[PDB]
Amino acid sequence: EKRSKENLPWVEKYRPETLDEVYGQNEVITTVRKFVDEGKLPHLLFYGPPGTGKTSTIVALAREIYGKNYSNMVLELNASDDRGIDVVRNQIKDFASTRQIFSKGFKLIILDEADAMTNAAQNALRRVIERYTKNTRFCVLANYAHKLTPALLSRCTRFRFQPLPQEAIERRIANVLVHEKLKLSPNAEKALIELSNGDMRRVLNVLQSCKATLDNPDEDEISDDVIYECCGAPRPSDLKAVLKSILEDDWGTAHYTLNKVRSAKGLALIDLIEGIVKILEDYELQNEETRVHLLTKLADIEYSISKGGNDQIQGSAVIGAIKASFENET
Amino acid sequence: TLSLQLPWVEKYRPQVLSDIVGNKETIDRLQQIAKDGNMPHMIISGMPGIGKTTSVHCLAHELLGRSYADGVLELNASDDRGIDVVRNQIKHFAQKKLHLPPGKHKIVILDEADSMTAGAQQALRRTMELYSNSTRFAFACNQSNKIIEPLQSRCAILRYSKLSDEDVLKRLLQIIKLEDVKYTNDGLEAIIFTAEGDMRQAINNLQSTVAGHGLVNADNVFKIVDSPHPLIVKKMLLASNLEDSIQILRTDLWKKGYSSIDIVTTSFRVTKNLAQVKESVRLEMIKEIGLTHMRILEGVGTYLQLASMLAKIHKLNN
Amino acid sequence: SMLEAKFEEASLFKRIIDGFKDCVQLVNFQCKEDGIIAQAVDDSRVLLVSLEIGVEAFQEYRCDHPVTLGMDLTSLSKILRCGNNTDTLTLIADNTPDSIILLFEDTKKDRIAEYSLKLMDIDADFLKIEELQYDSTLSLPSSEFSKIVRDLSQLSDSINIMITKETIKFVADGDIGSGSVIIKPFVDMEHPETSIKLEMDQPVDLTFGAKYLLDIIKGSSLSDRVGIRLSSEAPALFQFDLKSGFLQFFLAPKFN
Amino acid sequence: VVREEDKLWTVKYAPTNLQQVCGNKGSVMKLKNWLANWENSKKNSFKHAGKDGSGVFRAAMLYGPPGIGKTTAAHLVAQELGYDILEQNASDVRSKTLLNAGVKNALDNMSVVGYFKHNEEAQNLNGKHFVIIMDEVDGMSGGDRGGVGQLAQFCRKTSTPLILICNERNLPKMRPFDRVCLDIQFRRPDANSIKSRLMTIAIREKFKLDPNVIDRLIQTTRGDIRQVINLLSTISTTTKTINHENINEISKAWEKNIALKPFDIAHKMLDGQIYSDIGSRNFTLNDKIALYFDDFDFTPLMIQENYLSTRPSVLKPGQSHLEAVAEAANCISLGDIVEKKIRSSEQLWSLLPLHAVLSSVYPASKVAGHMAGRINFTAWLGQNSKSAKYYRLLQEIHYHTRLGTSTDKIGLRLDYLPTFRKRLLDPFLKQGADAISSVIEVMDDYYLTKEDWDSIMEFFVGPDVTTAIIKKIPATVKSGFTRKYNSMTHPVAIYRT
DNA sequence: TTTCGGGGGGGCCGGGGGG
DNA sequence: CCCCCCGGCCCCCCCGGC
DNA sequence: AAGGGGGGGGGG
DNA sequence: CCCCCCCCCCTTT
Ligand SMILES: Nc1ncnc2c1ncn2[C@@H]1O[C@H](COP(=O)(O)OP(=O)(O)OP(O)(O)=S)[C@@H](O)[C@H]1O
Ligand SMILES: Nc1ncnc2c1ncn2[C@@H]1O[C@H](COP(=O)(O)OP(=O)(O)OP(O)(O)=S)[C@@H](O)[C@H]1O
Ligand SMILES: Nc1ncnc2c1ncn2[C@@H]1O[C@H](COP(=O)(O)OP(=O)(O)OP(O)(O)=S)[C@@H](O)[C@H]1O
Ligand SMILES: [Mg+2]
Ligand SMILES: [Mg+2]
Ligand SMILES: [Mg+2]
Repeated sequence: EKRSKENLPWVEKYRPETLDEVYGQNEVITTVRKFVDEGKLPHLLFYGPPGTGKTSTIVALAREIYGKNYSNMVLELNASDDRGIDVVRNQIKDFASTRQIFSKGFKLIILDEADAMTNAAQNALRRVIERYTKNTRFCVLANYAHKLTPALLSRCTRFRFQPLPQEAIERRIANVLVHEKLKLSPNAEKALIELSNGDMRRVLNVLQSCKATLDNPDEDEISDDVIYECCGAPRPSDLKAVLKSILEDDWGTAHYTLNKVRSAKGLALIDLIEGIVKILEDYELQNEETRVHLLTKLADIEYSISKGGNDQIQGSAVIGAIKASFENET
Repeated sequence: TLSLQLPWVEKYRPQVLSDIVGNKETIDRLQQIAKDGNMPHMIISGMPGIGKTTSVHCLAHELLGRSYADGVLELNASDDRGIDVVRNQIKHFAQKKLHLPPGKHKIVILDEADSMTAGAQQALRRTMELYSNSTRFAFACNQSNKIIEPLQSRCAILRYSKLSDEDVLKRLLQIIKLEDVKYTNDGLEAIIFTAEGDMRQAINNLQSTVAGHGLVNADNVFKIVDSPHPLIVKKMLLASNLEDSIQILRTDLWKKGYSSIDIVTTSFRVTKNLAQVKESVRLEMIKEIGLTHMRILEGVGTYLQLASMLAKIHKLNN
Repeated sequence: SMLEAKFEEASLFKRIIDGFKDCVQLVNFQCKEDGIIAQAVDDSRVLLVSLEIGVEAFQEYRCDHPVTLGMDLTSLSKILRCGNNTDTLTLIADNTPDSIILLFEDTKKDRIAEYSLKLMDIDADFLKIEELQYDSTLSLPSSEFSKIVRDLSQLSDSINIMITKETIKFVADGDIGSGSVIIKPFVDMEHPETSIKLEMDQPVDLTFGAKYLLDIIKGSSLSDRVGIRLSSEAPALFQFDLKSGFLQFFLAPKFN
Repeated sequence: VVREEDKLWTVKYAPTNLQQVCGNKGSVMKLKNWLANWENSKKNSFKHAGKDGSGVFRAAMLYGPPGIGKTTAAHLVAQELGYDILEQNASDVRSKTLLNAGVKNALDNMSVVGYFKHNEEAQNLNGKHFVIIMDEVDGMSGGDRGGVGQLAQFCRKTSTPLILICNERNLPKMRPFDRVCLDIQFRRPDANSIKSRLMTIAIREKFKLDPNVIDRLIQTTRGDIRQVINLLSTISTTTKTINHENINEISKAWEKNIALKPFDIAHKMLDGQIYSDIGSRNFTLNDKIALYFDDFDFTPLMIQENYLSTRPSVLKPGQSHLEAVAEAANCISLGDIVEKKIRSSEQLWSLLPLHAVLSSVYPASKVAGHMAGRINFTAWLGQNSKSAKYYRLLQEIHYHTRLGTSTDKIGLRLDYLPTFRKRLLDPFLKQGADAISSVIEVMDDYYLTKEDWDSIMEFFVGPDVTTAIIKKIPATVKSGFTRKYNSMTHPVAIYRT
């Protein structure tokens, strides 16, 4: 790096360095800690969604096992490096079949993002894993299990990284606010947790943007308004007003209300659709046809938006779809 | 801390043909071959973690005794197995002269032979035929169709079947006794249920438990081992009401971190293997799932798309 | 060790092997109390190489019982290249042999290099090379024969040898015209090694391939003269004598 | 030195005489007659073919399914006529260079081993000759570059008998051997032709084998004697009686899995039985997808070609044949879209299963039944190649006339070419040879050539086909046109095209 | 047929070493 | 000064699901 | 239970 | 020599 850690992005500045700084994965952390503390570490397969703490957890485990010099005692390969069949045959096999250089110990191989590896390399890895189990252990990190061959999955103990629970996110936010001299309101925290969807990267990035938005961060508190302004996301009141107008007003009034709400803050139609879908998920409809039509038409509109198209026509389509679906309640 | 302990899968790998559970007829045939020698060219096929490599290695060791080092040539996917290798090294090994008891032969073990290319398989044919008086070939594979027909004609087919629940329980109990592991019947039931007939996964999960929680009960097993998501997807697809399907999708799949691509692929497989539903209905559901999969691959991997897919499936099944 | 044969210098065995390593792949050595007799047949089954090394060519030769050894010449040459020409080379083989030991020992530096070569299983039986009354028995210097063969091969892929009264013709009729070389029985006293003799019984005319002759003439380094025995319809015999023993090539003639 | 009870049964009971061979008697006799009379054909230079017609070929090509006795038959024929065998196989590098430097010399050479082995033998005229056997010619992978062509030349130019063996005679790679060898076909021997051999083996090896179940065993291995002998050897180790009780389990365990060819895939996929409830229970959707994957590059084409030529037996109440055909066509279009997605820059091969359903399984299920006529190979490939050729010709014509016209190639095809014909073809049909100069002038005005003339005349369809019109033109007029064009200089639009 | 990427196998070319 | 060994590009061809 | 061609057991 | 089952094998870049 350059200069100091203060120049790093918050997603990187707050990367856990020890297993005690990994939040929201208590079962996995406890199990792996017990494994290492008793010398019974098996081959590991960390499967999970983005930004849950898999790379951080494995790096912290390697640091704990080997200390600061872990970087020179492990073989880390990711999608940014070439991992073809020749690489598996030569480099990985040589590393697994040879003793350490700097200090005595067992060999650790971290195949991060193993779901991006070819099937031939995965097949070649099977006997490498099986034959050198005495002195080497393999850890593979994945986001998609369907890309891993069944043979490789059979050889690894699986640990699932769940989406981060809300309390872990609050604890991390509290730590960040203790480090960065910042004030956050409860509504702002609630909105941040709601929009994060269990990703810590989103939490940290949005918090950094919110702090940058404040005029005087020392004596200015981040509010829900700041979060919605920086993220450009609809406020709950706007979504409720749009839904109420759509479900209780005439076509002209609904069109006017949607246009006004979108123009006031420059909101995107896709965010409005997501919010309305979330709101309607909790609705108790008396007919399954209403829900079926809502889901199908809204999915079609979202797919159409993903490819571009006319925005006004898409908004009118959303209004008409909601009206037609709710006309089935009678 | 820096001294690893051997995993139970390797520590308790059967070293004799009598310690292998499942496929009783084939195992007894291998024992008879070992006792009487005259091993033929053979191809052992099956699905992961049932005891193919273990069986081949045990047979070779028992047959060749102390001559294992010189009489066995082992090659697998981790080793180069191109046409040049087959023509030079394998041919030299077959042509080699070695002194063995009257009923023994040199053995070539091509593990994971399905990965070999067609040219190498073609080159192996006359080498197998001409030197059978001193060399024998044992292939182990997961998919027999990958091996060309001429090679299959020259070998004896041994298609291993999946281990029954009883065999898995027997081996697990033997391991528990040899390890003095505290357990309950429900814990073993959960371990076998999650194993899905895979001995390796069963032993790995049994070690993970005890290694992390001491007592092997259903609870402790399920705090680390997750119930197979194919069964959850099957329950989601067969739910009577759309609300139940959406609830299962939200609680058991989406909130657990499973990706949309994984969910849609599993839905495709499960629908393909739903014998209780009419074929035409399954085809329509597969068409809808394929539409959703194509949308997901483009980048729209949202919960809304999966909900719409479930809604269309329910529309079809009504 | 039943079989123990010591060559004072490894150079001799290396030259012998190199003499017939570019034409055959597998060799069968029979070692008996009288020495070593080796036989080889090429892949095309056209050229047959025979080698005889008597007990006079070894400093110490011991053979309790006859032994047979099948050797691949690629591996043998590779191993022989690892020993210097100034070391003594011991070939060792025991009862019920699976491999042969090559020991390169040098007393100047007290350096011993031991290699083990695994033997090949050859089921081919020793072809009976029974004495044949060859019609013509010519002999001429190795250098001259090598020069003539190499010059003629550049023009045609087949060389026709005709032996008539005081006439030895090597025609190379092929794509590049048709060149011939004619030599007469000649005797010299200052340098008898450059003499050509002819001992025909009947006129002879045989056609042979260029590749086989090119391979055969590669043994000129081991002899000063080459003896060619020919018959009306039979394989030719190209014999190169040694200090103690011989190296013979039997080439099947082309049709008509 | 090798104990009898330490050999594979396929070696202990291998045929020793040509009579011991089971089945394919006609092919064996044909090969024996061909090799026996090879010397006479050589004396006649292979010009006077005999009654059998084998006297014109100097080489033979044995082909058939695996494990039927091709190699054994060839070796026994070679040894029965007192020839010397020179064998090569897929285990030996057989590239162009090695073949030229190897067997080529022996193609017209004597056998030293034969001479030294049959020197004392009397009346062995063939003992000094070579019989070159080229086994596993079809198994020539990339490691043998040019081997097929060199072997074809050897077949067309040889001095001793040469026998080639392959398993798939219909593959395109074997095209060069079309008419340069005598093709000898080996068919799957029937059970009756091998029952005595099985009885002898069972009696010698001391295990009971019921004659009734032999046919089931042959069906299990699909006529592979090597496979059935191996099955008997493997089962006899623990089971001492192959009776009707255990036949089903043994057959199900050892049954082969041969990938069906495109015609068989099309015939089976369009069968109406498998789509019924019971038939669905036996033949499952997974089985249908695997059947598609047996050949995933030709199955959709075959289905699209043959789905209009059946008599459906799965029509829904009130549904007509035409409605089912329309639904199948709609699904085929969707499958084509999916295929376009698969082979795009994204390389979405994970959609291969879905494609299988949309292109093959669903339309077939919609029009499944009995074939109304012969199954036809796809016509799309030839039409595609013809369209590509015509598009290339159109591009050349357009870029030759690009400096005079104002349009794209499509506009040239749709608008200009009719007027060009009226100014290039009609004049020859009215004033005969007086139009020549005028026509040439038009060509000179657009940098056209004679080849462009023919290509343009080859585009029109419907009522404007010129083939008969051009054919009916007097030969003198065409000759004069050619002479006039060849006796004058013309401009060049593009230099070094 | 074929819009990338990977993998395998063969043919040259040429640097370096040896005589 | 010339010949031979053997590393590296360079090119061509063929899969790609469970 | 697709249409057409080729080959070997049995009858003639 | 002729005829008839009985089945197999090929259509196909
Ligand atoms: N459990 C966690 N505890 C604390 N911070 C976390 C946690 N998970 C993610 N983060 C934060 O987000 C950043 C990225 O975490 P990562 O370990 O890279 O997640 P990841 O699951 O490995 O990402 P993928 O799967 O390759 S997209 C870390 O530097 C942390 O600052
Ligand atoms: N029948 C069995 N009996 C006892 N243990 C078994 C058995 N099968 C598998 N195992 C155990 O699982 C471990 C791995 O078995 P393997 O022989 O490698 O399975 P496999 O079928 O060869 O795996 P693939 O096909 O290469 S993925 C062994 O060391 C055994 O400890
Ligand atoms: N007609 C037959 N009669 C008796 N035994 C046979 C017959 N055909 C094959 N076999 C047996 O199977 C063994 C091997 O048969 P081969 O002739 O070598 O195989 P193939 O017919 O050439 O087929 P491929 O292309 O090599 S798999 C023989 O030694 C016999 O023991
Ligand atoms: Mg990561
Ligand atoms: Mg295995
Ligand atoms: Mg064969």
